Amino acid sequence: GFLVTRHSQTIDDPQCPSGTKILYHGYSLLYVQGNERAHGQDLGTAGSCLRKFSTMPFLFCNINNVCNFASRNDYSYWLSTPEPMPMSMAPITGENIRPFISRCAVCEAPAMVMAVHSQTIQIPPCPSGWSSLWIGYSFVMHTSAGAEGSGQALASPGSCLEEFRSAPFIECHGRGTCNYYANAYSFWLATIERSEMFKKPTPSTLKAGELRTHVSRCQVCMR
Amino acid sequence: HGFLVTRHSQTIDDPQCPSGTKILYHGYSLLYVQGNERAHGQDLGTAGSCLRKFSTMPFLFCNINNVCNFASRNDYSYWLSTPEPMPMSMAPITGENIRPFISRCAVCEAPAMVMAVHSQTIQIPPCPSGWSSLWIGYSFVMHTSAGAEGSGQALASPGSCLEEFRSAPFIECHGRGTCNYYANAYSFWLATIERSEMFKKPTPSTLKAGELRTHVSRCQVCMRR
Amino acid sequence: DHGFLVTRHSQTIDDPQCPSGTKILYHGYSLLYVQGNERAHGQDLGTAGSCLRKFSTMPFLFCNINNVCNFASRNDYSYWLSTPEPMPMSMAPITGENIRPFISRCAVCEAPAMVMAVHSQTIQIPPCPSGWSSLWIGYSFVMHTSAGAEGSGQALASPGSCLEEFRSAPFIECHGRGTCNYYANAYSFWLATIERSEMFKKPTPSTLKAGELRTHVSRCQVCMRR
Amino acid sequence: DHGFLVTRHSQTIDDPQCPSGTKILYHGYSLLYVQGNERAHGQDLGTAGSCLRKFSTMPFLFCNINNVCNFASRNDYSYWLSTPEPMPMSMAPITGENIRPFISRCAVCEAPAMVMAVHSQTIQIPPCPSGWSSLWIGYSFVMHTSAGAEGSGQALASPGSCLEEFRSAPFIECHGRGTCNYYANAYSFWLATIERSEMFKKPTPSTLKAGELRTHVSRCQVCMRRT
Amino acid sequence: IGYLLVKHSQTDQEPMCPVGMNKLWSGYSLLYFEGQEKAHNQDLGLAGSCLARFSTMPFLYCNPGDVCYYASRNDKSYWLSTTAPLPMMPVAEDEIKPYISRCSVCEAPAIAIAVHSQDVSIPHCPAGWRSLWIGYSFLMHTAAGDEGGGQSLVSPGSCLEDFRATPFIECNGGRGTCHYYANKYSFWLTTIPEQSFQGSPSADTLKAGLIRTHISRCQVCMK
Amino acid sequence: GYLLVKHSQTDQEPMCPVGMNKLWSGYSLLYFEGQEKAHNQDLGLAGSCLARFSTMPFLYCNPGDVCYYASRNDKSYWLSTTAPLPMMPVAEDEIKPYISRCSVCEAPAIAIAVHSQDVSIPHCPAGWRSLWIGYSFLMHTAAGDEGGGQSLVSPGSCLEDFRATPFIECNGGRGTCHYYANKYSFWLTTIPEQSFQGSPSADTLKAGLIRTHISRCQVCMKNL
Ligand SMILES: [Cl-]
Ligand SMILES: [Cl-]
Ligand SMILES: [Cl-]
Ligand SMILES: [Cl-]
Ligand SMILES: [Cl-]
Ligand SMILES: [Cl-]
Ligand SMILES: [Cl-]
Ligand SMILES: [Cl-]
Ligand SMILES: [Cl-]
Ligand SMILES: [Cl-]
Ligand SMILES: [Cl-]
Repeated sequence: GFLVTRHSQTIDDPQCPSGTKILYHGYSLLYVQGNERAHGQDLGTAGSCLRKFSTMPFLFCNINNVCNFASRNDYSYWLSTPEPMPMSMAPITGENIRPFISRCAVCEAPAMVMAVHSQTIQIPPCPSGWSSLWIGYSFVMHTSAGAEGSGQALASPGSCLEEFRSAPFIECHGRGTCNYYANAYSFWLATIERSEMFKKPTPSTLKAGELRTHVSRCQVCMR
Repeated sequence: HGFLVTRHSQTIDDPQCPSGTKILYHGYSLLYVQGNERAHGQDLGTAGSCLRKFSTMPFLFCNINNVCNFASRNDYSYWLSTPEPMPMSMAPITGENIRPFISRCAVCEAPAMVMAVHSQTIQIPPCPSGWSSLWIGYSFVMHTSAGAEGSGQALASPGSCLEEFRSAPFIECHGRGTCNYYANAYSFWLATIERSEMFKKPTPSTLKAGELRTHVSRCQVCMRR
Repeated sequence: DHGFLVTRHSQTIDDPQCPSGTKILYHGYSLLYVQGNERAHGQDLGTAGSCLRKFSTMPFLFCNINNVCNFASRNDYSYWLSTPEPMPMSMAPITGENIRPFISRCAVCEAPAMVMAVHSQTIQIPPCPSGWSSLWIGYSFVMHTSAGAEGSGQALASPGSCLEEFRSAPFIECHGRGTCNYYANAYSFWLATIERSEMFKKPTPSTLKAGELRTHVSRCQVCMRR
Repeated sequence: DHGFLVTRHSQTIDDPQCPSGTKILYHGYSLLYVQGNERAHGQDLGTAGSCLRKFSTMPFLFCNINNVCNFASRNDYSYWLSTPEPMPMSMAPITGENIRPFISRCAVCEAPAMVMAVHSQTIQIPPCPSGWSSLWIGYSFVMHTSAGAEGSGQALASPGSCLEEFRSAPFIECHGRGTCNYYANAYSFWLATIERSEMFKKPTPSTLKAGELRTHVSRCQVCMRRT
Repeated sequence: IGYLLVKHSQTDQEPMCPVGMNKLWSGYSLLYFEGQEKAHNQDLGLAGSCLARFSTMPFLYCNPGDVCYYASRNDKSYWLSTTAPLPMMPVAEDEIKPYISRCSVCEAPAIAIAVHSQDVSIPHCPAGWRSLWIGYSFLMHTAAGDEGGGQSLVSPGSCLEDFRATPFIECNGGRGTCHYYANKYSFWLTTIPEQSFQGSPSADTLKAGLIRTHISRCQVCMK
Repeated sequence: GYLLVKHSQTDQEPMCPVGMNKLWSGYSLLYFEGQEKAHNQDLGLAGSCLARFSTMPFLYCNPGDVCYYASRNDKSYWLSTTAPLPMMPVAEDEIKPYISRCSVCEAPAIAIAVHSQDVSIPHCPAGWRSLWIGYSFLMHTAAGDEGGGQSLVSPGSCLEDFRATPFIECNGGRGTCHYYANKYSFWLTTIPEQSFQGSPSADTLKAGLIRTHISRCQVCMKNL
């Protein structure tokens, strides 16, 4: 009973790739931050797909048997949509958060699923005897508040985001506010030419329109 | 039904896929990356610890203002290393001199599930009933280099089993194109635990050249029949 | 004169003049903080340690127990107070002699008595304590975080908590590689303006664009006895 | 005499002599920084707080909200400036009274005037400012990191940034269990020698082996104002 | 067959494998190691969390100078805790035994997953899956400093049978003692009263006895 | 002109010593927490005496010419009072009796803190006069690994009243303050030995048997 988790990066429920039956839908969870420590859910795994959304989907308990819910300064992070940031750059609150949160689908697969990386602008071909589920971009890691964050296993479908976003995730707080922040970095595999592997990498600052020219491509395959 | 196993040679040569498995692709052994002073690790037992192309900077970072920087800050990459010694001058290694330092890996398609068992002794652990051996090694658990940042291995993953014990099993590479070994680069191994000394207070031990493997736990990677 | 010292930062390429009542020792460049082995250590801007005679993108080296000292040989940082110089129109890192117009200049001055900074916590100027004369006015600069959220800060009694000119990005990030640049995570923290009546009330969230930045920034004054 | 203090660190087992013009208050042991619940907190070497009258591998305790205080019951550290005493040939933890010969001694001296440090950023000794008399010379000491890359540093204006004798490993790591040892991750950071010519260019990456160490370490001098 | 099911009893007695499943080994429930003030975690659902031989210090470290230290510095280990009452002083040598939770690795016919409700009610296994145990949604943990880690929500490790405010113990390797310290926090998923979306989470504090109703429930299911 | 800084550890402001003119009173600021990076003020220096209290007394800016106030998840830490530990986080006005008050005075001479590392109170060095007697306050941690410490020469390492929880956490956005279970206070110990301790013996102390293990201190001023 193999599983494949797919993220739409939009407000709509993503359809299961050709060959896989649907189990349940939910909201795309990237990572949580509790007591200033980041803990993540791998996007390729079903743990990145919570059935219910909350800016604070967790509480903490101590040795004195005292639990606190949304009482301190903790974070939750979800994959974001193409929904534009309000022009005032103000914290998004209440039910205005729904259009910002990505949706996901946990699908039952007849066989094992994997992701391949090219380290090139060209799409990496699937291994011999493996059929393609989807293509995308190489999503390695991310850091937001206190430069804390998590990443993805490069063999997992979670390292393969179907749609490239310069801001792929939104920061939500237990105070009930969500917003993009300047320190929210996203890390993607670089395009490396085979002839330049063991040469000094040439520094490149990429403007809008050139962003994906140095971003590696990926394909999620199933046997 | 599509199981995968990743082997690391710990040398400049490609490792051969263990008995029963078929080769998919070769590459370079990636341990962990460090971007914005934070470390993210690829488990050595998974295929993600094996990238087809090496770079001292194999990643870029993007911001909310739709700007992406490649090798434009101070970021790191960490790769499994070879028996190749550190130079005379102890200066940073750059250019095609890095090639003989980087380990090679192989991603192999397995017919059955792969796992690692640990003896916690100097003895090699036997494979469980119904399972067949692939390779033997030493119990590799975790590592820290710069800023005490790093990552670790799942103990039931083939990544926790390095075939050859190395005091320095990894090399530190920078976006400047320089790779070097550093004093703070630690490698954590499962120690040998005796049945008697389980709940007893552990005896402090300090081992030198030729005595290093005396307290290192042994492992075997097994695949079910 | 009992040996009291005050450091002024011009936040430009010109040397700052020693405030009235003090005499000049030496000039240099405004060092905010260094970062080695991914840990930040800073120098208080009011102290002479924030005023180094010589600039380098790597002004330090490290040594291990095996008697080996490495200089500009890992991935380390140095941070300097920055000039009004606009960021290049490519956001690409600044190298070589092109960095000089970006680095602030400082002056270490000898004061006859103790130097201190008062904070108003309003848009108004805080008055000097009775018997203390004013040296300069500015804005309340508390702390900063750049790479890996690591950074340092200023003591609110120290003159270094009082930058004469408010900057959104008061500091530039320099690397051992010989590259300096501004980055999106380089935050600068300033004391907020609060009203006496608002003190214990739940704070109202505010977002400030260009033209509204100094609206909620507290003011400060650096004073000297006798 | 308004109450000015100068702290001198011998970096030996001997009590350092107060520089010319100052009177001795008390002696002690050179404390660099403590590390409690994984956070490092440092005492500036130029201040009297870096000079503790009594030594311990665990000179502090901690307390929780339940009014329960633990002493030396967890995994916490203390860090002390060290002597030129050689590390044992076995390289094993040093315990008990065997620690004494490794711990540097300090002296807190009451000064008539304010004390500062000047840094040249060259191999040459920076002269004292106009109207300031020289107390001692040394090497520019900026910061340090040991366990979990946590540590602290010095203020470059403070005399604590001016260590008299250069050491590749200037401090030792002590644990609350009662053991002290030098470790491979213990780094010391010093100001580098910069030239006015290559002030705004690419810094040349250099690795220095034994004997070449002090060739790039900046020099300093602790000065005190004239009365 | 071929899958590894891991059971954590949360007691000083070893848990039994379900019918048809042959036991490989029983051990001690390992949460995470802490070396150089860095926490590396074992997923409670993976067989790595079940270490056969217990020690306060079960690891050692080496540097590039060909030197290995064992129990020579201030490193830590963390193990899943039993129901045993909280000791007044740090427990020593033989008295540690009733505090350490036991585990079992069982050989399984199919991959076992954990599903979460984020509700008061027990989530049901999807079509074609049978339930193994009912528990509580265990997300993450922090103990000494900022260090800790967490559990994958798809992994059966995120589903502990018994809810406990402090489900793990700190074992100080060198001293050979273990103890519950006040800075131990356990993070659990919450109950959301809505269908799928929660707007602004209301702050609350929960004393002993009123806790379990606000903790999310889970089931571990096998294909 | 040296500045003396007192912390009352009560909701009332402390009096300046006879002859020393009070510059201002305020609230005893321990440290800010921006971006989960703690920036501390030394309790012996006037910067710890913030004239106006707020749960969020700071804002932050980025190189995009944008500034945020109480918009993210930042913190502030303030020295605490004897006031009963609240069962639930206090809010708006009920915060008042929890925050310690301070005073900055104008001293003729420099004040220093001397530590005994012993049960007995240290006597001031020759030519120095006593100002107050306290306990040796070293360092603190609260949220994550974050916190900071006091300088042992500085009068701020000498708190007149010992408390295992000498500080409170004020959540800036929510405008609430509360004590949490991970708040540690670090104090120098009593060493029975003359000047050197070899192998420390681990100890756990319940309420009542604590204070006899805390190092004692005196804040002294030079005579002129
Ligand atoms: Cl919260
Ligand atoms: Cl880089
Ligand atoms: Cl090194
Ligand atoms: Cl460098
Ligand atoms: Cl940036
Ligand atoms: Cl301890
Ligand atoms: Cl070591
Ligand atoms: Cl240890
Ligand atoms: Cl505790
Ligand atoms: Cl805030
Ligand atoms: Cl709590």
